[PDB]
Amino acid sequence: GHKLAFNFNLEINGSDTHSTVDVDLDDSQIITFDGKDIRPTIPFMIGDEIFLPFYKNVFSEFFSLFRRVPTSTPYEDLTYFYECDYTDNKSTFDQDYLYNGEEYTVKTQEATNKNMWLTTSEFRLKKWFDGEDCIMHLRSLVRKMEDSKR
Amino acid sequence: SYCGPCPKNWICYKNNCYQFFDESKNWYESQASCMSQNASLLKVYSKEDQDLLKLVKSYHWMGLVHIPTNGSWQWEDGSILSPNLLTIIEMQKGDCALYASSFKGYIENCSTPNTYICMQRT
Amino acid sequence: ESYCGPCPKNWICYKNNCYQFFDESKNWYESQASCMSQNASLLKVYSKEDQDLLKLVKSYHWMGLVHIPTNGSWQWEDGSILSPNLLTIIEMQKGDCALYASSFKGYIENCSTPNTYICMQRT
Repeated sequence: GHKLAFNFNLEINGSDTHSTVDVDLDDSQIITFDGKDIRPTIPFMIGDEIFLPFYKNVFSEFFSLFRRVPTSTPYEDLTYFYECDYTDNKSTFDQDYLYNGEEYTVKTQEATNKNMWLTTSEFRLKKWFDGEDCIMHLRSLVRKMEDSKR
Repeated sequence: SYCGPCPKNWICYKNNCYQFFDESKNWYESQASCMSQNASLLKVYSKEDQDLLKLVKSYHWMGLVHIPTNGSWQWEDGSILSPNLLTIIEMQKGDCALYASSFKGYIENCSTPNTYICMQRT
Repeated sequence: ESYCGPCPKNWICYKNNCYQFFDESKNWYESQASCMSQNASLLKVYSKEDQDLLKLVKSYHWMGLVHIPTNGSWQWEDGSILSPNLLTIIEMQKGDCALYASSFKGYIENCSTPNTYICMQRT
């Protein structure tokens, strides 16, 4: 089978912040995004004019839609992992939320970056890119990868 | 036969007119926009008559508002949100709701700019 | 205020074109026969302005594109030409049919694979 994974990371360490996304096809990175620019990291993605520009928009909006509140807390690392899997013509999905590297799933009452991240990450990703899209992208990307002259 | 009358170039479907405005506005300027065209924000009342709402991408302001004091969601026309129509999902602390398919409402801060859907019956 | 149509009463009318979405999945041929059975055809994309709201369409649906094995070109089932720069055709599964999806994209798919479909009436 095949899987397409998106790993969103927002690292707030004191005064500087880093926004990054990694796109992995079958546990191999094919695209990366540094908060500003997107780029291919595998030969078969070079020159792509369909997925790169689409992801650049989805990724930028993912972060710019997150209403992070300033904190006295000096360090906050937020991760959102989203993976679709196409195996035996069956579509399955998996998603994880990490706060400082630790998985969590439970929302609390207080207004925090941790809670907002948990309740809005999937939302902010799926605005233009739902599960069915991820599967169709996955199948299209498997096609490119298998037809790679490299 | 014909569907309508509706405002020009609006969608027409089962005695309802619809338009999807891709300009981002907060809930209140969205409301003002629909009003200025003799319409209202989207009212969800029937899964069947409004089944086209099932294949709408993205998120859009509809006319649902939360009145904190009675703790209830109601449409612009004062009618209560009928049960088994919308799945309401907490997302951001707020008193307005974004429509998302299939028949979901995401709670959002009324001040947050979003695209919106206007609706006009008959 | 103006009227829209003429269209069937239970169909979506937009800029005097009529549409309906069918959530029962069928192969391309069955889908084609279904639309034909309703004095209609599978979705034809001819204008980004007149059909702009196709941008907001969720999921993937059979449209009326047909692959000519001869010159490897694409045309609509009415024989008409696919205007340039209307659809972005994406290779996915080797086949002679395409699924419409946002935004003005077409994913090549096996004609025999069941999928939902969109019917359209123009005039």
